[PDB]
Amino acid sequence: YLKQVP
Amino acid sequence: PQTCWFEFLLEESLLEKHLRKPCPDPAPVQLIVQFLEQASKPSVNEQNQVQPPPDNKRNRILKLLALKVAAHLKWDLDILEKSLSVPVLNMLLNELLCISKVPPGTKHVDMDLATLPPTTAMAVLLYNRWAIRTIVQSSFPVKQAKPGPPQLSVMNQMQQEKELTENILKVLKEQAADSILVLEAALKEMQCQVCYDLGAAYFQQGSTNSAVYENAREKFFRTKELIAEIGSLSLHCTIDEKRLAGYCQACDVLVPSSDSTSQQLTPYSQVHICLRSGNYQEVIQIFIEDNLTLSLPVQFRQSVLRELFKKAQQGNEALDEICFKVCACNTVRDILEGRTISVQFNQLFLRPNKEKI
Amino acid sequence: SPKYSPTS
Amino acid sequence: GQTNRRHTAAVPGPGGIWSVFHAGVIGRGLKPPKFVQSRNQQEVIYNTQSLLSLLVHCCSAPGGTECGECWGAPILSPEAAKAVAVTLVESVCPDAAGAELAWPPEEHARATVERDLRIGRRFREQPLLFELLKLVAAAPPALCYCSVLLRGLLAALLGHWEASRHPDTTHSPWHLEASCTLVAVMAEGSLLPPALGNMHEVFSQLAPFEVRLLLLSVWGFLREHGPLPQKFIFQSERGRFIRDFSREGGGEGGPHLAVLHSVLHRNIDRLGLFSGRFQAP
Amino acid sequence: MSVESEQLTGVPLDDSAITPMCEVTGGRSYSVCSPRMLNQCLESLVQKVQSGVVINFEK
Amino acid sequence: PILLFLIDTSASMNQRSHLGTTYLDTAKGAVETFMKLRARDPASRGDRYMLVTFEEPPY
Amino acid sequence: DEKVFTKELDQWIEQLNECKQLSESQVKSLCEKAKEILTKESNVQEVRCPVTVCGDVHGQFHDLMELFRIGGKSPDTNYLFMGDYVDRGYYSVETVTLLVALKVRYRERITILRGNHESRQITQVYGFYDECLRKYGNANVWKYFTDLFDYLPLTALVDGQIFCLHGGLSPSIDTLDHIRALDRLQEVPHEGPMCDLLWSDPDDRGGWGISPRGAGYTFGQDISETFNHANGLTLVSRAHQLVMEGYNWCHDRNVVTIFSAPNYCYRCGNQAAIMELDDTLKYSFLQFDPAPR
Amino acid sequence: SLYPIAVLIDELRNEDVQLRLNSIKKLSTIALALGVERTRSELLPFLTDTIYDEDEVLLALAEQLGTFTTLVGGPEYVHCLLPPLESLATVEETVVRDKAVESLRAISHEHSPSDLEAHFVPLVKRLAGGDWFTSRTSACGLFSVCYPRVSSAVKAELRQYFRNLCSDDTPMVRRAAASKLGEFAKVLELDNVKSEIIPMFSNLASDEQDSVRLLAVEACVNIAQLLPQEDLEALVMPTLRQAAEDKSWRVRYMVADKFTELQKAVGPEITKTDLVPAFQNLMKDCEAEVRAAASHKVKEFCENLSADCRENVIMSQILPCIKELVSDANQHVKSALASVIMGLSPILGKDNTIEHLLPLFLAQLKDECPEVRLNIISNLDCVNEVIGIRQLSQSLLPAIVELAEDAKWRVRLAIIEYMPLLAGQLGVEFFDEKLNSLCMAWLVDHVYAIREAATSNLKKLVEKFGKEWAHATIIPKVLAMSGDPNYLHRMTTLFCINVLSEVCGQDITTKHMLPTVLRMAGDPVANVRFNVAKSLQKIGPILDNSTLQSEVKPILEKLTQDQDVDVKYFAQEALTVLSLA
Ligand SMILES: [Mn+2]
Ligand SMILES: [Mn+2]
Repeated sequence: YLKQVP
Repeated sequence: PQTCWFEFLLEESLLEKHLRKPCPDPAPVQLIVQFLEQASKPSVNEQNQVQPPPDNKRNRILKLLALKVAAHLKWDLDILEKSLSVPVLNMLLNELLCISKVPPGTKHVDMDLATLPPTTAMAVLLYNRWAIRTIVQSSFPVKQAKPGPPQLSVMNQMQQEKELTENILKVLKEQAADSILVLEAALKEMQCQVCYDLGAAYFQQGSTNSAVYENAREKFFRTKELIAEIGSLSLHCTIDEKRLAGYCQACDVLVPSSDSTSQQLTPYSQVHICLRSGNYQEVIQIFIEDNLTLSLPVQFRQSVLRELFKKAQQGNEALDEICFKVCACNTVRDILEGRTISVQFNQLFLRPNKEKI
Repeated sequence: SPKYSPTS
Repeated sequence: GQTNRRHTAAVPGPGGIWSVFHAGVIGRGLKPPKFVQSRNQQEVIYNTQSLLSLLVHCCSAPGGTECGECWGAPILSPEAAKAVAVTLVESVCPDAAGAELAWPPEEHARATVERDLRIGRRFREQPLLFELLKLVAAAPPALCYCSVLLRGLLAALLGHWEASRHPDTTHSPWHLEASCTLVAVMAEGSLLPPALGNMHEVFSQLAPFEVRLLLLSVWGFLREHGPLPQKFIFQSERGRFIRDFSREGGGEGGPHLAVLHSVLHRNIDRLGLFSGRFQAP
Repeated sequence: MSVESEQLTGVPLDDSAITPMCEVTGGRSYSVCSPRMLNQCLESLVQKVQSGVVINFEK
Repeated sequence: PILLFLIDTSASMNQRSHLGTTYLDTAKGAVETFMKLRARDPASRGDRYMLVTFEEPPY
Repeated sequence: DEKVFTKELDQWIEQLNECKQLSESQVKSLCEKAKEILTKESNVQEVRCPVTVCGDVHGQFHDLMELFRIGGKSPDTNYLFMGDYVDRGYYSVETVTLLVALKVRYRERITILRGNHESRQITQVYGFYDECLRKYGNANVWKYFTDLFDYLPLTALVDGQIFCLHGGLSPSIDTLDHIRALDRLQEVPHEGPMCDLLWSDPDDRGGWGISPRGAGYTFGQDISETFNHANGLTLVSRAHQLVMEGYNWCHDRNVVTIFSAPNYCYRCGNQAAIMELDDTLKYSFLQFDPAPR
Repeated sequence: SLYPIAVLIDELRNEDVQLRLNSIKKLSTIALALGVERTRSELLPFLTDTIYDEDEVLLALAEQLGTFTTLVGGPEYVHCLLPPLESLATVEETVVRDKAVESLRAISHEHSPSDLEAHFVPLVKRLAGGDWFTSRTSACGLFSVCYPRVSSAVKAELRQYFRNLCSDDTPMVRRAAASKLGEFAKVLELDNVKSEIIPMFSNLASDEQDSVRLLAVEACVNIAQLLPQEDLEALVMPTLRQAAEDKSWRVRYMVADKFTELQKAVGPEITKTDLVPAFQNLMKDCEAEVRAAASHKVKEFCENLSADCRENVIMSQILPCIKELVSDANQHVKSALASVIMGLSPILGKDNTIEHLLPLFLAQLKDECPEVRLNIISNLDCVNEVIGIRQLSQSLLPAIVELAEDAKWRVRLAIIEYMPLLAGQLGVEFFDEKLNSLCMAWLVDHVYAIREAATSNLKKLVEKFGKEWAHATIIPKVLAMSGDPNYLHRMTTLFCINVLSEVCGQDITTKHMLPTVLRMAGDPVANVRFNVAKSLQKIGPILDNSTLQSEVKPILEKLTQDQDVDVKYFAQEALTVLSLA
């Protein structure tokens, strides 16, 4: 999952 | 839109506008339910003490508003019973009696209805009619809906109200006969309603007693006479002609007043009276006529055959010959439909003679 | 949200 | 009553150089015949009559007394009908855990509903059992010996009438006839009062919940008056053993007849002529 | 189904050949009939899970 | 402590109850509820639960 | 009457396709017609092959629309949904409204099954009640839909060979006739035959055993084998457990676990699969991934 | 008075919350029935002194007070109703705080200016002096709303109070202060912001919390849009530079997000000076997030960049960096860049794309990832529009056949949608040589969307290639697969006939397709039966009345006479549409 979304 | 009992408690012409609405939301019976629920909410004293609710001015206002909406609904016992619960009706009629100023604790048979005021008179009358109809519906068998998995709080409330309903029903059953006397004194459209309620109570009670069958017969005949007199102009009397006709058919089976043509000429009732009398030859003739006409029920004929064979076991041999005759009739009937042949017919057919064939 | 399977 | 040549002639999913469409089968697939047995009911009546007559001739004691002038029917053998009932029990249900003749409660029926389902399915498959149970009804004690089958059929009927949603009874035609016949069987076998016999008459126009509650009352009544080989009093006048009603303490239905009276008094709309049959016991 | 409702508040001892060896090694062998008293037996064993020494006592 | 379960696997536990469940499955459920209770006990970190059948060794 | 009602029904279908919920009066009328059309069918509602059978949905309307694109439009292809389509979906009320609208439009081109999540207590504690109170303001739609779930059927039969259901088998039940003799007009109890019907699950165990879900039992390979030889069934298709590839075969090809709600709770990232049975009874798997939003 | 209060209290103390919500909804009715003086005298201090545990009825009474201000009496009595609103603002739940502060937004909107000063300003200064960070957040929202109607001295006092609460140490009020600072400069003046706000802005930028830098550079892009270029270049230009080259990839990601609004505010010349190098640094940062963000924003950055040096900076800096990100293996940034590069391809035009962007485009097409494949094939239509059909068809014809039959129904759908242009370009011969089998495979493919798309595609082919050629080639294919055991492929044939009857004139419809359809009308499957019924419904107006009345009418009356309700209803609908009876 290359989406941290912080 | 939603208008509730806080609005109606603060202001009354709001309730007047609600009843003047063509589509009142909620329904007036729901308004009565809400009012009487608020009135019947118990008092919790600060030591967590459960007590009956004190009749404050707000409680009196709720009660009188409920009575005003009931008067607007014209005290239709059918609507009240079909839409509201039994303890609700009980306390509502108790409050109606209190506002009609009958002294509580005094038996209703003690007061003369002519001496009472007319509004008080129909108030007491409607209370007694409600009690009678409540006993009747209690006697009525009601199917229960499917109960799901347990939910403790809702069954606590339902069990509590069910116990209260049971206590009210047993109180009414104890006070049933005095209500009957009050209804009779009132009978000395509302007359038709009282007479029908008395006849139905008589039928239910006389399920043990044929004398009270005769009382119900007189009441139902008087009720049909009142129906004939009033006609279609009954704006408050709603009695079903089919159920009263069935009542009168049963009561005329119980009591024959001759004139059978104006009365019944059915082969069913002819079998009934011939079984009560002993005209078994006429029974055989009616059975062969039924073999021709195909009217009487096959289970009816089977039960007649069983009863006759029970009589044969009890010890009549002329009835044993008649049992053979009716067995032949039922047999040839069942062949005419095309069903099976009875072991009892073959058993009687074991050793035939010229007379039998 | 802690569990996807309704363990209950 | 109760290929490879063709495959490659039409095979390979119109692609030819790719895969076939489906990824397999699940069995043989498409159970072929679906064939209904509709030979005849006519003269199957008569085959039933022939077999029933043979049973009557076998079970009939000769006697030779010539009872009555010529109208007295000979009395069937209770021993022979007892044997018929027992082997009928063994034929239908080998289970005998509820074969204690005292009737276990309805909760126990809920516990043992499964045997009742196979009993009911057997009864619907083979309608000869109703006439055999009518011979049982002609017998005095064979009802007591076939109590297990009666209990199973009652449980199956109770389940179906609970699971029925239709407001009219006559939507399930077989169930109404079976219930009427069953109540007639116990009525003819003298376990019930004659008003409880006419319960089979009023089945036709009663609503399903009324039938269910009243057959539950039948369950309670038979629970209190459990059928036993005793209380069937022999008569020197007639070999037919008699159970004298109203000597058992309970006597009539009591609360059962009262609940019946309430049912018919609620359903006075169409049952007045039948209330005129019930009257007062 | 057991028509009798079990009003027993305790676990009766079984009658088996395992029972004497159970008593010799210091155990109370249990016989069960319903899930409720099965749970009672199980919680009895849970309370019985301790650490100690089994000693023969003789006067 | 050490918890050991010697569980019969004789065909006797192929009998069933009124629950529609075999005695073997009832035993497995009882053991499951037992170790759930033993995990409710904080001594489950010291508990060890081993299993022995009735069949011949080494199995 | 019927014609104009059908035309307005198609209007409602188009609006639901355009993802707009209906009015409360329309919901009431739809639920009424649904009661009158679901009362008649029995507990084993026989569905005839060919058919496209579908697992859990759980109120994921966009994935349901992609599933419609995968398997054909509702007028054309017969469908069979096997439960769990009311809980923790965002357009869950729209989803269930679409499903019941399709049922009352085409009674026999589609049939839906009742999962464990379609009950009053489960809906209340997993938020469908919250969703409908947020949307419609009152609980009338909620009590309508739960009364409908009181009338949803129990199990599906395909050609006497396939047994379709949500949870799985039960030691209480042995036969399809016992399934028939069960009465379904009751919200599901926490113990009993309907309960372990909608709460069972498979395992490689053997015999029975208590489920970790707190309701129902868990069956084994030989138990499923014994059931299928007992009632002549060839394959039991169930849909309650989440799987990653979309389907699983258990008990040496006797139980088919189907899941058709991809990316469970928007985070699991699982695929989804549905079966299609062609009329000579040939099975095919269709797999997919959730649509872009 | 006292009795509505008593029924209010006995309604509010209960078990459920629906009765409490109904109490909140009916509170306006109760108060209007009582009167203005009654509610102000008694009911308002009551709702101050009541403390409720349940946040939803708290929220409901917040919005109820917001609607209730007009029943209290408006701007003369908003001073009376303010203390319940501030006692409601000082709570523990963020959502009811939001409802409280938006109710105060409405109150300050309808408030008269003099009363707003003389009462609201002491209230907001008390809320700022409150010890709770929740009270400070509510106060700092009130500072944003309370600016215009107060005098200049009050403006200075609230400005230094705002600066003080910005200088407060706890970070949540710093986040709220940065948000209300972004909102706050919309009403402030240029001298005021450049004197006070921008220094405390620089302090907020120099702070340590990544979140307060997030909302501070949000305030930065807000004040950059607000301010003219000549002073933001002097003041906030190095601040946004140090925010961009700050260590935290969160703020790097979000300034890559808001970079387009930043360059829109500063103008293209500032981009030509220094925004493009920092943009290169951000997109060459090692973080997937900032790479995805910048790769998303390059299109709108390019089209907001003027054409004076646009192609020059693209060739010299942007394009090698873009092919570097293509060489980067991360899945998300690859898909994003695949979308955005063909988003910006018409800016480069035909020559630049055909020199540079076609090899990268074909590599991204011949990439393994379904995401980059679906994106590139979904918005291939941009390079379709900007690039000549023959050129792109010749460039893509090596890769069309593999892409025609592969994993995703999405990419298959886009290929089916786009291929008839290639067929019209390559003429009858090439399409007949190799694409015909692919069209048939698409017709027999698994997915219903694929089937319907292939049917529309063959509509495009028949109207492009002529009726007689399709009669020679395509019609035997459909009429031959119209007999296979799969009803799904039967449905495929019925849909194709529904199209080809409309397109193909009437003679071939009457002599080729009609007998096959009417001989499929007797199929045992009810689904294909009423689909044939719908087919006749679609096809009927194309015929002549003689053929209809001769053969369609017996089939239609049979499809009414048959037992199934669905096919009977559809046959009735088709019959009354065609008006044959
Ligand atoms: Mn689910
Ligand atoms: Mn489920």
